[PDB]
Amino acid sequence: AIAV
Amino acid sequence: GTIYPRNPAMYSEEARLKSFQNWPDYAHLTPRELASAGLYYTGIGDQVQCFACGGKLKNWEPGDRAWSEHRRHFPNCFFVLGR
Ligand SMILES: [Zn+2]
Repeated sequence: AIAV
Repeated sequence: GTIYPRNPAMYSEEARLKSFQNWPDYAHLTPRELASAGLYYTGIGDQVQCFACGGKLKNWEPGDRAWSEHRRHFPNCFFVLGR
């Protein structure tokens, strides 16, 4: 996942 | 206290679980796993947020686990460190  | 959750209402795991009512059908991780890791649904895409640190995660990939992504991105979160 990626951090926003 | 000396720490404070970004979202006190989402303090409750049951409240986090309810937030996944409209979790999208393509999003492969379960509400159960996500809520257990402190995460609730923001209502946008597959984007979730931690009630404790306030970190936000999106674009989940096959093989991702909720806790390991939470700890990798937000290692200083009190929920991560209290586990
Ligand atoms: Zn967190």
